[PDB]
Amino acid sequence: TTTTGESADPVTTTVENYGGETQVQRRQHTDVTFIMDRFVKIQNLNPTHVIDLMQTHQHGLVGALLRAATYYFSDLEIVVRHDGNLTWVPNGAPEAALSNTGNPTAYLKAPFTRLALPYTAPHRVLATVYNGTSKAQLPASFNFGAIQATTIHELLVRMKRAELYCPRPLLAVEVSSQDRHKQKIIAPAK
Amino acid sequence: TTTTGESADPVTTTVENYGGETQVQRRQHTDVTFIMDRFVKIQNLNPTHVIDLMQTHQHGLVGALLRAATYYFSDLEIVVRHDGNLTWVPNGAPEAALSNTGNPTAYLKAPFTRLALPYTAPHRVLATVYNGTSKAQLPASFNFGAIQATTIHELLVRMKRAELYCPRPLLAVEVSSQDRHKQKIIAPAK
Amino acid sequence: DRILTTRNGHTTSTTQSSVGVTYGYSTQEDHVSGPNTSGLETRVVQAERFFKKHLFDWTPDKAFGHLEKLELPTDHKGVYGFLVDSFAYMRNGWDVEVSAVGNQFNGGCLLVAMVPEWKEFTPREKYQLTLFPHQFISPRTNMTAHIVVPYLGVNRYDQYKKHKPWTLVVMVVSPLTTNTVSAGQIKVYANIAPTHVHVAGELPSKE
Amino acid sequence: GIVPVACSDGYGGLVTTDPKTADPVYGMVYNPPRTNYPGRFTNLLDVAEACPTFLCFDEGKPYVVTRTDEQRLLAKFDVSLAAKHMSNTYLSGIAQYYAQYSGTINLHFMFTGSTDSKARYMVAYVPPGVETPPDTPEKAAHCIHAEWDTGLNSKFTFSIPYVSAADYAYTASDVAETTNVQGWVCIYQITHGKAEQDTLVVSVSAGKDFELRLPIDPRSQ
Amino acid sequence: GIVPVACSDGYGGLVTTDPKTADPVYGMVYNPPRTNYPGRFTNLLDVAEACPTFLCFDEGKPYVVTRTDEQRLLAKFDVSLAAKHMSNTYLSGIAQYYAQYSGTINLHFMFTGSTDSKARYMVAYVPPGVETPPDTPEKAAHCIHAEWDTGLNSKFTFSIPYVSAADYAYTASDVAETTNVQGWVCIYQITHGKAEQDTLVVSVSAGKDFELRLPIDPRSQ
Amino acid sequence: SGNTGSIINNYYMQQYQNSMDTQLNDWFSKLASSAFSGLFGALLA
Amino acid sequence: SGNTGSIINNYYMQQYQNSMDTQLNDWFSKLASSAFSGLFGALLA
Repeated sequence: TTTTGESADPVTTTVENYGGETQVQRRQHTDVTFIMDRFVKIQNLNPTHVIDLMQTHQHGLVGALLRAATYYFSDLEIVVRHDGNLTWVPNGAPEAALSNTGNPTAYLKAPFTRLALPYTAPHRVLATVYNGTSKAQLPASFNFGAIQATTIHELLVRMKRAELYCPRPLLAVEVSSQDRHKQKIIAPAK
Repeated sequence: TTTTGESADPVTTTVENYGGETQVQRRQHTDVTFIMDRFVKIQNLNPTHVIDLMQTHQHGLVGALLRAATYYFSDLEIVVRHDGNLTWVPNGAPEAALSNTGNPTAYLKAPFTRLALPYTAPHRVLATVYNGTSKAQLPASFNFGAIQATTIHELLVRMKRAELYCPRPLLAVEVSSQDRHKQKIIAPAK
Repeated sequence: DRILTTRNGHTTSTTQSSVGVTYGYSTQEDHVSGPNTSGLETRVVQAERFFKKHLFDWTPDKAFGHLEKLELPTDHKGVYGFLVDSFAYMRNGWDVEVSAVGNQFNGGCLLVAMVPEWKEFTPREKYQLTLFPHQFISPRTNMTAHIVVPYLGVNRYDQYKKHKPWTLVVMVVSPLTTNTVSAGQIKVYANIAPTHVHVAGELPSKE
Repeated sequence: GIVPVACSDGYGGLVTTDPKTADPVYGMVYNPPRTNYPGRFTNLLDVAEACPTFLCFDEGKPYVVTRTDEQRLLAKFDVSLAAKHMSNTYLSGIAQYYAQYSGTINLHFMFTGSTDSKARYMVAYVPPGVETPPDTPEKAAHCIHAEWDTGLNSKFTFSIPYVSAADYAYTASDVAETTNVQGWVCIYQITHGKAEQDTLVVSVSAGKDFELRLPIDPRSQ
Repeated sequence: GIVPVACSDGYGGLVTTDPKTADPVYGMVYNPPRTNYPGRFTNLLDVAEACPTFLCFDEGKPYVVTRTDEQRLLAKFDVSLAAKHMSNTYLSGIAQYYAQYSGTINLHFMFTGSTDSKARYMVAYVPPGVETPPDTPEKAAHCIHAEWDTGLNSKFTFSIPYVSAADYAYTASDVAETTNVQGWVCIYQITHGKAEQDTLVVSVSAGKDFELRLPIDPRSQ
Repeated sequence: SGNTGSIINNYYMQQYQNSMDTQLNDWFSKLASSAFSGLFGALLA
Repeated sequence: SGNTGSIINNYYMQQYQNSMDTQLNDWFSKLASSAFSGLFGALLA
């Protein structure tokens, strides 16, 4: 296929050009809602913790795909391993509220607590990058609420019915080899 | 029945030839999908373990019937007794992936973990013998993924909706006796 | 009708002592155009024709279980062989004729079989080689065995320089016996033709 | 309120042959197609019926032969899937994994002599009830039996009938049973003509009503 | 009485990719509307098809250039999503999170020379099966290939076909594989006219039947 | 199908329980069913 | 919807399970589907 490159109009040529035949493709695994719908670790924790998806690891499957979008929307599920009772408050609540039982409070039940939470931000969508100030960091209002317990040992988050807008760069490991990045792929023993 | 033996055409004579009568037969127990559908032990384990059905015991019910076929296909169920959390990655994944939570990870729940896994090989069927190299042993791509945990104590596998192709030799114990292999068959006490 | 003529391309073989043709595992071929070749495969009929190979000399001293094998494809100096060196991927089935010419006064029996994914068989496993597509050759009855098999394997196309899916096997079932009027030994030859030859991925030239 | 349930004692443990399925964890996997892959078998007995495998006679030969032209018992073996003679067969390889069977077992005889050699054979099924198997064709004639001679057709097939007190028989044989429980098969040579070095190849396959039941995992592991 | 149930061993543990949902605790939340928010993408491959990203050639340049007007191999790279040259592309960024792929990968060539510079190029797909890639257009002509010259249209797009033994190929490359498993792409300059300092920018996008399957989380975290 | 005996449907969708087959046949059953039976030649019963 | 595979309805109302959207569109799908294919100009095949 020959075209005007400068106009940046998408051009998808096929093997039919030289006598091949384009096959059937199944892309469910690259569906956005599907791929983001799995639990990932948060890692930097304190007994009082504001749920911010930007605390996912930047190279993790979910963390990287999330950062490869500018804006997003989703509901959330969380799994928390904690000592004491766990309290959650919505986006916008005074930190002080975390101490009261009138807010969703989950009484300890081993081994951990799993909860479904709705999106509570005051914005129609949230962003992974924000070019400005609200008073670089993100505005304080970009969060899914906060949780508190005597001790928070582990926190997993799962994006539900995710929507992503405006793609941004997504990088693989850089290659020093000069031909291919090689690594140990799983193979049977003996 | 008299026939031309050299042509190797199947010939199934019956008792009717000398006045007997052929009876009704019920062969559900020798149905392939049915017989392979039960858990068997794997035995040689490490904290990082690639699931390879060829690690079943060669004289075990499932291991022997499997080796009595050249090609096969099936989905899988596994039961794993492990310390720590158990992670599984599909066929083709870098061994390094076993350390991350974004991959199917089962949090410890006594006494063990049972999971249903799909076939993930890039081949339309797998083989129990392979006459060649991929770079005797089998090609590295003949596997059902890999699992990892702090310690893997026990592993059971179960072939689901199994398909077998091209029969190969299946041997009973050799007999030294000169008449019959005799062994202790269960019988009431006293 | 013990008389049979087989044609593969511009080559024919006629035998007057045959016990028919044994088809192994299937009577037709799986689909030759799948996703792995993206419609770039082509058929090469000029390669579908007989080539020859001596297997061994069947003598009275060879006992039950004596086994001779030929992994396929084997070195080929014609069109088929050229395809193996010029294309990255190939697939084909085999039309196999094996002859063991002595005379009717010889006795004994040979098992001729086509085996997928060859592995060296143990002595006990040899008692079950009839699980594979086969025919027998007994001088009192025939001088020719004829087996036809399709292409198979975990992959729809193969790299024959790395994997040989089929192996021709000839095993002594009962030793050759001789008389004053019989032949003293029987030379066993194979007349093979590749079938439904398809290639994909033309390679560069070496010069 | 919510639904009240009784978590029941004695239920819930893993049983290696249970009829339930595990919970899934990795969805939407589509497999490469394997439409019409050749050589499929869906029942072990289809293979066992269609592919006879060789018996094993003294010295590990799949055949019997005799140098004398007098009448002789060429071979005698127990009608048992655990018999020495059946030990290298596919039928016995399969049978070891089931506790019981019933039905017809087929024997195949293929003469491999030269054109100038002839023979006449007899096969007899001797049921349980006698101390020792008959040593002559004459005594064995009173049993169920078939006689045949060699000619243009090299193969003769004979059905060993299932005749027993119970409806099923055990595939394995117990240390306590001295004389075989299902009887014997005796192969005789009535006479031959110039067949001194010529052999009779014997193989076995499953009959039409042959059946195996009750899967077991008996081998030392 | 009440319903008896069997609390089953081996079931019930949390699996990070399970297909079930958590119990809710805070109901009746209505969201601000986001109707017709621009720029949505529902499948990663829609983006990968529509937005080609740049390849990386020696020195971190997204282009190749040659000072001599003789025929030369301008670049050679492995047909691998883990290739050095593809390491900064969006396609490879996505591919790292899946274990397997199949299908067409499209290369785009955009000539950026001045009006007075002309060139004629060739791109060839070299399958696995040879020791080293061909160093001349003549040897490479025997492979699947396309040749084109520069003119009014500055861009040429070529499909790298999926030709392999298996139906899927691995996205990562193993330490054991020395020579690349899916082959090479070789870019040649047949000749040029006054194009000494002019470049050919190369980018890559996903083809119509390109597919990725089996999500994985491989990066060090 | 094979060694499964619940009267009740599975709680999970088939797309999750198992892998799914795509398209582009029992050889031994046919081979066995094709076997010769009875006698070859004349019978005097 | 996405990585959920129960054949059975959720025990809880949708108003509780998820947040609810209000009103007052796949750009990349359209962009990709709009791509040029084939050849530009005359063909001598």
